[PDB]
Amino acid sequence: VCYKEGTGPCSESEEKACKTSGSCRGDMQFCKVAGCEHGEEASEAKCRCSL
Amino acid sequence: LGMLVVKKAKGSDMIVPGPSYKGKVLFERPTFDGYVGWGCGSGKSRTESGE
Repeated sequence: VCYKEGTGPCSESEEKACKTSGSCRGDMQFCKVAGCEHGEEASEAKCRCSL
Repeated sequence: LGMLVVKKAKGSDMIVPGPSYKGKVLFERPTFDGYVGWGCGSGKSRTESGE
């Protein structure tokens, strides 16, 4: 699941990116293999994907 | 008192899902190496266990 938590869910351009991108953070089982590059988003964080 | 000093948190360092992170700004976590402290902004209320 991927959700922007503002104006609802992520975009298709976003969720397709967030299986290739390196800025939208997330919980575990999503960083060991899918690679959360954990961009240090102090303000206006990208949309988080969890289980 | 100058005995030990707490340090910031790196992205590779992860939270422990134990407590209920509601209304927080500073929690401790002793580690193998040293002592780690985490902060948020003023007005940035901490109402979830997430970072």
